[PDB]
Amino acid sequence: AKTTQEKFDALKEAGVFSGYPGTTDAKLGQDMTRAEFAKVLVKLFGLKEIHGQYSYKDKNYDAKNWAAPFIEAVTAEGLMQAKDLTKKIFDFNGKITVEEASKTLVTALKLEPVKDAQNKATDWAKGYFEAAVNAGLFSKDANPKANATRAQLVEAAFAADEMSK
Ligand SMILES: CO[C@@H]1O[C@H](CO)[C@@H](O[C@@H]2O[C@@H]3CO[C@](C)(C(=O)O)O[C@H]3[C@H](O)[C@@H]2NC(C)=O)[C@H](O)[C@H]1NC(C)=O
Repeated sequence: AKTTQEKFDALKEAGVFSGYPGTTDAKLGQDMTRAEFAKVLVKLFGLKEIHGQYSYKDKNYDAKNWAAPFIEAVTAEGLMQAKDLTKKIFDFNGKITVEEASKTLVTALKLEPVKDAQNKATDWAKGYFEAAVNAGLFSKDANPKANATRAQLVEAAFAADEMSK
């Protein structure tokens, strides 16, 4: 039995998390970015990083962007998609809702969404949020429409890692 910080520490040892350069602060309280989620997904699901290729036109999406090799990987693999497919915008600083994360992780873990799920999630997400709660990826009382915190994604990543092992 481990606290959120202990789960982060365990996942850091496993190489799934690394925290931020120049601080021991895991910043568990703040909303995870789409870039951070791409990195965690690559580590969880053993995806190959794709260096030196840029599939998006976002300002400051280039070789200088640490997240590009992870964003490219989840893009090719189809675990994450463009925010704007036509303008080819990823929105790497953008946040991710609990229900968005639920669909991505449930799909990646090859779990089946729950038919006619009764919960507060958006219609497209109801089955995925329910399946995520049932598999111990998120708490039943999480707001599915709220931005997922780094704490929530540490908890989810720890469960996904244990179920994938
Ligand atoms: C210059 O911008 C900084 O660049 C850093 C890499 O050089 C970047 O570091 C990343 O931080 C991410 C935080 O979330 C996760 C999921 C984590 O493991 O905790 O992934 C981390 C990346 O691996 C990377 N961290 C390191 C030590 O290189 C900062 O986030 C990023 N900070 C911000 C505020 O965007």
